[PDB]
Amino acid sequence: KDAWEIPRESLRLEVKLGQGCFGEVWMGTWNGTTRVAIKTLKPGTMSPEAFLQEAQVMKKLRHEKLVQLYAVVSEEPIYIVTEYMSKGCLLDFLKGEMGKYLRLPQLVDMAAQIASGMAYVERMNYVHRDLRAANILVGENLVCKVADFGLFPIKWTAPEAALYGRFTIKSDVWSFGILLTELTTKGRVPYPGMVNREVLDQVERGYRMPCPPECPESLHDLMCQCWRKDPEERPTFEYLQAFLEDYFTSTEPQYQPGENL
Ligand SMILES: CC(C)(C)c1cc(NC(=O)Nc2ccccc2)n(-c2cccc(N)c2)n1
Ligand SMILES: CC(C)(C)c1cc(NC(=O)Nc2ccccc2)n(-c2cccc(N)c2)n1
Repeated sequence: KDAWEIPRESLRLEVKLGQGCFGEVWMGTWNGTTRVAIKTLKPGTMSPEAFLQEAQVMKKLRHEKLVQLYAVVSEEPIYIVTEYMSKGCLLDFLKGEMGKYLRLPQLVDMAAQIASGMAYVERMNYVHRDLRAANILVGENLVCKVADFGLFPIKWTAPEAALYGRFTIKSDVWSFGILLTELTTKGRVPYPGMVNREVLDQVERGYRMPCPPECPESLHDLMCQCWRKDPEERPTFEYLQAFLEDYFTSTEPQYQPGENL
């Protein structure tokens, strides 16, 4: 019964963006004037409280690289209202029409922003648990924001988290290393050709994805640093953030555009 509550008629659900078993997300209009994302609860498929656990967690987390909760409707039909991201999934953005044109300079910049959102998460002592391109939202002028659609994603999960449930900001960092992979193969599923079991067995015995085609060793190496066996050997988001922002001067300042990267 908060100050996030809004009269219902002040929402116009226009285009359907996704459907799950728990509800739907629509694009729409709030207060006649402003573009929004509207999460839905399909009644009966979970409690009112356990659906509004999302809004409570987003209420304590504000930053320009995290998707912002705007408003809620706290009685059936229930709604969670966020800012609108005109480009959708980073994943879909990488794979579709805008893929051909992305270059390492754009992809590293997208990466820096995720890093920046995740550095906020680091500082608030929170853990994402599902960092991967599917959970990053893209906006105009390539803005990227950390989000969560709510969905096991083993190809992206640090092994101590997949096996023992030791989920931390450092198992998040490993996922980041995986995300760096989707940014640089424009969206391709990591560990191509391998099923989950093949992955677990192999990363466990030290296998790590090679340098993607046309991507500098110095970024592949940043990947490898994220994928160190021991969780505490992995770098922070603050470090990852500063390494990515600075990349084209400090690390690869002799970078020349190629055919894909
Ligand atoms: C949680 C459910 C309702 C199942 C869902 C919602 C969406 N998609 C979105 O919410 N997209 C979106 C949300 C806000 C701004 C722009 C796009 N998807 C969806 C559809 C297609 C691809 C992806 N990655 C995600 N799935
Ligand atoms: C990255 C942080 C800011 C920590 C976050 C953001 C969200 N929620 C969303 O991304 N919600 C959302 C995403 C796309 C479209 C509509 C709503 N969550 C979140 C919190 C609790 C439950 C769920 N499912 C999702 N967490």
